[PDB]
Amino acid sequence: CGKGYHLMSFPQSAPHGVVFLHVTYVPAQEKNFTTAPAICHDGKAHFPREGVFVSNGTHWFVTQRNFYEPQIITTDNTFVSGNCDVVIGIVNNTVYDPLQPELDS
Amino acid sequence: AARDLICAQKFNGLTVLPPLLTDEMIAQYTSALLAGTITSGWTFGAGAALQIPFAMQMAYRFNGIGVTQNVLYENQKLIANQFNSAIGKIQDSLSSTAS
Ligand SMILES: *[C@@H]1O[C@H](CO)[C@@H](O[C@@H]2O[C@H](CO)[C@@H](O)[C@H](O)[C@H]2NC(C)=O)[C@H](O)[C@H]1NC(C)=O
Ligand SMILES: *[C@@H]1O[C@H](CO)[C@@H](O)[C@H](O)[C@H]1NC(C)=O
Ligand SMILES: *[C@@H]1O[C@H](CO)[C@@H](O)[C@H](O)[C@H]1NC(C)=O
Repeated sequence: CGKGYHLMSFPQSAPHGVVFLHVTYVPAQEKNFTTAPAICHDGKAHFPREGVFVSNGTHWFVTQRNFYEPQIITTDNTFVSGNCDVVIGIVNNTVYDPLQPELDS
Repeated sequence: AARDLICAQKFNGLTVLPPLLTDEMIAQYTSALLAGTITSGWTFGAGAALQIPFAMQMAYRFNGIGVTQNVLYENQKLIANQFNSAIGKIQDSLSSTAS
């Protein structure tokens, strides 16, 4: 159904056959990043739920795999499994908690 | 020497044409497909080739079949050893059996 990620398609009639018009989605402009498998926060390994960890040199974010949309790393979009001693390439970073600003207010 | 088979085939008007692509060009195409698949993943078949580490690509592959991606990162050495043993088993089975 077309070269790329298939989106929608249309038929058209023709003599002795049919013609399809395949609408597809293709990525356009990419840029390099530095990535990590997990993040070690006070002895807990955090993995992304639906996404991938990225870095703009100094700060760490989590974003979609098919579109660059940075978000703050939070326990809402990450889940905890195991320790920091088994994952190869786990980095040290902090994980934001949503209850902290709403507990003091 | 003696009478061959293709030579008597040729002498009676039967001609075999060479293929358009040689074997080294097919090997170059196969090498390009391997170099795309190992490095970029499935991204090179849908546009521009975007690099990714192979552990994170294999985590995407495990996440596609319904297994959580933490199973890879806690069993990476075992999975690499199993893949290497399977590749060696295919090599030995091709070297031994000719059928
Ligand atoms: C990486 O991303 C961070 C987060 O967006 C950037 O930090 C912001 O930079 C702007 C411009 O200087 C400031 O106005 C904001 O206050 C910064 N936010 C924070 C939370 O620090 C950062 O500039 C980006 N680039 C680098 C090289 O770190
Ligand atoms: C990423 O880095 C490589 C080598 O450092 C460079 O050739 C390339 O232009 C960079 N950008 C992209 C989008 O690949
Ligand atoms: C991350 O922090 C731990 C303890 O806080 C430390 O042992 C480890 O070396 C740190 N990682 C790096 C890459 O420095």
